[PDB]
Amino acid sequence: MKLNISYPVNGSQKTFEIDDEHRIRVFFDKRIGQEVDGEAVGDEFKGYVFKISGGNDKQGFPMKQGVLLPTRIKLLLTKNVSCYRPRRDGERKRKSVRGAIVGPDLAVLALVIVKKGEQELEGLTDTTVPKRLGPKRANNIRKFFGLSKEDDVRDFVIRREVTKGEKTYTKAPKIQRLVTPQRLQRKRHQRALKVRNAQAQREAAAEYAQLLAKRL
Amino acid sequence: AVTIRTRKVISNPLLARKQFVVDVLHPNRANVSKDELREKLAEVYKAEKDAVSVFGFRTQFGGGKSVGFGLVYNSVAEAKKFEPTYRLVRYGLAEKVEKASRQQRKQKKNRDKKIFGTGKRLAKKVARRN
Amino acid sequence: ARGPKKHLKRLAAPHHWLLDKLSGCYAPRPSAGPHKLRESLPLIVFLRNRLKYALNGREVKAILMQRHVKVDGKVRTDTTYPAGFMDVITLDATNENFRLVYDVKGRFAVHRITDEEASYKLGKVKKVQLGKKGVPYVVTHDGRTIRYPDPNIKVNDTVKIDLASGKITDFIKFDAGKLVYVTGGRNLGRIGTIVHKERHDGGFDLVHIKDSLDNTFVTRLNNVFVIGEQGKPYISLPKGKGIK
Amino acid sequence: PRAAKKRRPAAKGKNLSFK
Amino acid sequence: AKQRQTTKSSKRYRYSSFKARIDDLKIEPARNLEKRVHDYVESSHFLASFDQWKEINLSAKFTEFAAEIEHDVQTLPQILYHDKKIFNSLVSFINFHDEFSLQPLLDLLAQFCHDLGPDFLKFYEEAIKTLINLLDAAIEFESSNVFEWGFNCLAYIFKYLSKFLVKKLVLTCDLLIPLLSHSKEYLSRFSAEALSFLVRKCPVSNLREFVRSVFEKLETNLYEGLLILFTESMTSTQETLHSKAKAIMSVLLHEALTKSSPERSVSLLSDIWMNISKYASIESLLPVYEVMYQDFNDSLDATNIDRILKVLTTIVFSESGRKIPDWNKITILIERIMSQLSQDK
RNA sequence: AUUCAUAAUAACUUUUCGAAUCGCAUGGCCUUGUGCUGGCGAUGGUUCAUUCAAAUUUCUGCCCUAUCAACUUUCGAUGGUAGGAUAGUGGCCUACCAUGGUUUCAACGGGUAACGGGGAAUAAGGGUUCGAUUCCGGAGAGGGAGCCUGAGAAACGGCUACCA
RNA sequence: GAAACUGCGAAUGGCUCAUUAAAUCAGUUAUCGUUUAUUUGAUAGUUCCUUUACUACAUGGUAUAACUGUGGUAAUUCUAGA
Ligand SMILES: [Mg+2]
Ligand SMILES: [Mg+2]
Ligand SMILES: [Mg+2]
Ligand SMILES: [Mg+2]
Ligand SMILES: [Mg+2]
Ligand SMILES: [Mg+2]
Ligand SMILES: [Mg+2]
Ligand SMILES: [Mg+2]
Ligand SMILES: [Mg+2]
Ligand SMILES: [Mg+2]
Ligand SMILES: [Mg+2]
Ligand SMILES: [Mg+2]
Ligand SMILES: [Mg+2]
Ligand SMILES: [Mg+2]
Ligand SMILES: [Mg+2]
Ligand SMILES: [Mg+2]
Repeated sequence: MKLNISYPVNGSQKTFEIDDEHRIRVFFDKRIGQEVDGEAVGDEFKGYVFKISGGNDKQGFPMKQGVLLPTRIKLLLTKNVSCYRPRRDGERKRKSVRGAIVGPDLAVLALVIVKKGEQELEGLTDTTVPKRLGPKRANNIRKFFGLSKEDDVRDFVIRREVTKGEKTYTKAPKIQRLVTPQRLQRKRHQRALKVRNAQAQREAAAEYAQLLAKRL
Repeated sequence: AVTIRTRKVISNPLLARKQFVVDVLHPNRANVSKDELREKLAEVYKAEKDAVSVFGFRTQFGGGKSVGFGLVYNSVAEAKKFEPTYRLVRYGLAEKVEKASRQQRKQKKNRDKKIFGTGKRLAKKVARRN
Repeated sequence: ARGPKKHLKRLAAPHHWLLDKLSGCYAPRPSAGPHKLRESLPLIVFLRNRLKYALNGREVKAILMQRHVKVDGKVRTDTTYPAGFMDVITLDATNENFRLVYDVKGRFAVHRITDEEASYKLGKVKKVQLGKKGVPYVVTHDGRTIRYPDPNIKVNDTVKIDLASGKITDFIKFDAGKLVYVTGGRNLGRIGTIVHKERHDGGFDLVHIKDSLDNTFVTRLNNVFVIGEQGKPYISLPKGKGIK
Repeated sequence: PRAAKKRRPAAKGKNLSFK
Repeated sequence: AKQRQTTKSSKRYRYSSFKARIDDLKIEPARNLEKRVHDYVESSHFLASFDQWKEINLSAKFTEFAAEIEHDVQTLPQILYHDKKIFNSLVSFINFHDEFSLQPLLDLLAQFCHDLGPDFLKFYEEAIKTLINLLDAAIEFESSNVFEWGFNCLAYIFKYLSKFLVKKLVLTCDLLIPLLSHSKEYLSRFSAEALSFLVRKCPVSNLREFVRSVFEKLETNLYEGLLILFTESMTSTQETLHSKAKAIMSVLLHEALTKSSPERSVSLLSDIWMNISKYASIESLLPVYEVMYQDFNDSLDATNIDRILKVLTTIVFSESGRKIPDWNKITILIERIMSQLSQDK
């Protein structure tokens, strides 16, 4: 069976095709979340540790955590679950899903490198993939660059260069949750509005009391 | 000769225009083109032809007279702002927007509904698969 | 039905709007607002089928989005906003101020008023109760909740409301000899002085009204609206003075 | 209080001939 | 803020802030090519426009104004005989500052001046004062339409009274100093454009008196306003300059280089040159270039040695060097300065 | 007409709410600080009222049939009380109680090529027949059953099983 | 300004008359027997209360889509891992 191995520290990932059935047997009977040693898999993986993350069967149905069976079953999936994306709000669908027990009837098994072995795999350890996006909130930028409070995030926003033909310019994100004079103005306005409302209510109450005093 | 009379003239500062009923007497003539009436009401009210619109002309039975509705906007910009798009197209103030027939647009809408996201990932996946 | 309806057939629409039966298949459904559906005039009908300032619905929408129309001193942009009885509609651009008062025929009439008269409206006191923190308040026929009212104000009396501040300037008690406008039933639109209020416990009270022309008629209390003292109404009345 | 006085129409009909 | 609405959306109706309208607005009535009611007249311009406005506008104030003055504007002799009462009523109603009625009144005020031009001169001082108060009043209630009407009324008066105002252009400028020097940028900008039309119409001899006065004022915001005034006068159409631009620059250059004029004037000329350098293409600047070089050669002197340098530095820097035609002239010039100062310059 | 509106005392809560939101614009105070203050709107938020509504509900009114005379009640039928459930009244359900409820003024059962009404035709009047069908209201989405979402659905151009 | 998240709507509209004989429905009552998105009008300064060892000039992932990249299935408005 094919193995889709992923190294999250580098962000890399690559597939390996399998023929010999002994390594596959070492994969048999394990469960999602469990760990296996690479040396039992093969020499190329000596010293590694692989965590089982998921996979698909010969019919394309994926595996699901939480179901402890070696065979497919039809489960009623709902919002916020794996193997399902509700088309309409409140929609629940009964879909076939493979169990979480590894078996011979699996097409591909997805593995994550917990620990690196002696040898370095050509396509995973030696290669890297940079993060697609940078921080956007002010506090996230401060944490990323370790800025002090006195420092302003405005100067430390990550900028990406874009070159269209001969033209060339920088693009940067719009900071969210930034402290700006407009926010202070809004807060001050809200407080003043509350105070004014309270004062007007007191004046109205006093006027009504005076009217009653007149009547009595 | 041919005569035009405007009656029931109502000033509409809400839409910034003048709306009236146009009566055209045209003895010994089939009928009168809208563009001529626009030119001439423009000359009358001392406004641009672009600011004058006319519609709903129906020739009285037996011929010799026609009746319809006319609008004269305070400014050409106001007319461009408030007039219907199709009437602007009739007078050439606006260009007809070219679009596919309703069936084609609806079929395209359904096809785009079937696809989730940008779809480039689907394209590369199918390219690899075949 | 499985929820609130959102369409209105022209034949099902109120008669007094005078909507052409052949113009289309649907009529404007008044949106929720101060006045009930059947006793309201949506702004689209008023602007199009009464004043004729707009020739179609899109023109009415364009007029409203320009913020040229004010209802009771407030700008409204809803085409189907339910304007109703004793509502003040102001068009500054045309220098026009209208008050919605039914005619003798029983339909809303295009009644022009001066700015001074437009500065206020009249509201029938539908309810008087103590709110939270023991603050008295009055609810009028137009859904206005007015706090700190005069104690003498009771149900069925009429309060003169200043539009700018939304406060009670004066009030008129419900009593015999007071001038009254009928807002319901077949006598809708008539004007007359009260003669007697027949009170039936657990049932609908009946009021006898006498017109200037000496004719008498009996109407349910719910259709009664006090508008002033005999010969001295607090609002300019339409042509005909609610006779016949 | 008296109602606002009606305003005489601001606009009036108008005519020409040609040809 | 950083980027304007350069790319327009498909929407037919779009919100525009008051500031946004003001920025796009430009006072130049002659540029507008829509038909003007007053172009067609049977008795007088005032009556022609007065009849039209009665039928469009229905405001409370304008209707009252029409009733008072309807009987006295039927014929041109009637207007001339009753000019005093008509002007007072026009000023009285404009003072109410009612937005619903300003547009007809302001339009009629301009056309009123059209009917009796020379006789409007006795009304000239009061008309400008009333407009200035209205525009100052216009600041508090934001309406770009009001500003357009007011300044267009001001521009029209200058157009009709062009001959008389030009003879005393300094006097007309004196009235508009509060506008030209006002804190708001756009009020000075608009007033500059209206006065710019008079400047381009001014004879060279009268212009030299005018430039001497304004520079004498230089020695708040008057510096910015004058910069807009002169640059607008010189600029006529895209990548091109007004025919009178060469005469204006020579008059400006001579006064600036004169020892009596303050140094601030030379700075203005530097700013004036920079603006026109971008606005105009190469070709339109050739006549303007030649007059600079000749005047610099003629007026080179020890007293003005610094000033010719300060202007010359502006020439070489403006848009880098792309707009300067043939550069041996500067090398010949800079040789003359060193032959005849401030080291830093 | 009330244990109503409202208020107060003592505690209670996997317990809420009481603006960490957005557009346009840059006015006013000064001790001159990126100090203090400040305009027009949008969107939210507790409670009350109003409006669009919904669910129950009082009284009267349906074609043929007596060669259908007794029916309902064991497995709720009638009522009492207490609880549960419900948005809420209520045998709606549960536990214990009594034996009740309808009927020759036609109950109950059977048929209906029975959705009801505004209306249509005929007739001199009384009547007789039609009304799926432009409006109002009820029910259904091949047949049963159960559900998530949401203010509002037992939804079906939403979901799950079974029957075909 | 594509895509996606969020909010709203999709319970309206349209069609048919299967079931239904005090049922629906017509007229007429009640909610002092209850829910009500939305519209409209009102409505909320709690000063203080020891670890002030203190963010309000404004807090976290206790987090993900769109997106990058590696895949399964013959197949679907199927989807897994990182
Ligand atoms: Mg959603
Ligand atoms: Mg009652
Ligand atoms: Mg109970
Ligand atoms: Mg039991
Ligand atoms: Mg049937
Ligand atoms: Mg029927
Ligand atoms: Mg129906
Ligand atoms: Mg249904
Ligand atoms: Mg079928
Ligand atoms: Mg169903
Ligand atoms: Mg279907
Ligand atoms: Mg449906
Ligand atoms: Mg039966
Ligand atoms: Mg019944
Ligand atoms: Mg909504
Ligand atoms: Mg992930």
